[PDB]
Amino acid sequence: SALGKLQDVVNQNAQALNTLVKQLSSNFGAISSVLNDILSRLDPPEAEV
Amino acid sequence: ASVYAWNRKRISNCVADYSVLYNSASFSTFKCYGVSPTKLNDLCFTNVYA
Amino acid sequence: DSFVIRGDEVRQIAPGQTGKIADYNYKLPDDFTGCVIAWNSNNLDSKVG
Repeated sequence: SALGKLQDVVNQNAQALNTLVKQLSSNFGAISSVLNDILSRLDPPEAEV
Repeated sequence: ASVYAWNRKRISNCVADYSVLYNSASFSTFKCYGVSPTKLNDLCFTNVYA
Repeated sequence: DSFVIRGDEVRQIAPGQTGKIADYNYKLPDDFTGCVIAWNSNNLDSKVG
């Protein structure tokens, strides 16, 4: 635990990046979290929503 | 069958063409909700029940 | 833009619609600004024969 400060900075940056990556798997109330699925399933009027 | 005893037929292991449904004018109501009617021919499915 | 259609096909003359005449006869854009007028003309566009 001697080098705890640098490891903390690295961990916080990597964890922020991982959280940002994981946020792509949320659909936020949409039918799917994948854009390709929505585009290949719906017409533009509802796919737009 | 009647509405209280609606018949559920499982669709599986077939190649389905939805053009014969969309292009026919006999259907008074042809509404798809979670999917576009014209995109059905480009999709692969299971758990299909009528 | 004037034309004659059936009584049940009036719902297809609207933005973001799907139908038979909505595809092969008369199509409106998704961002359509403007609006439609419809009325019954059974006394003028109908014949017994």
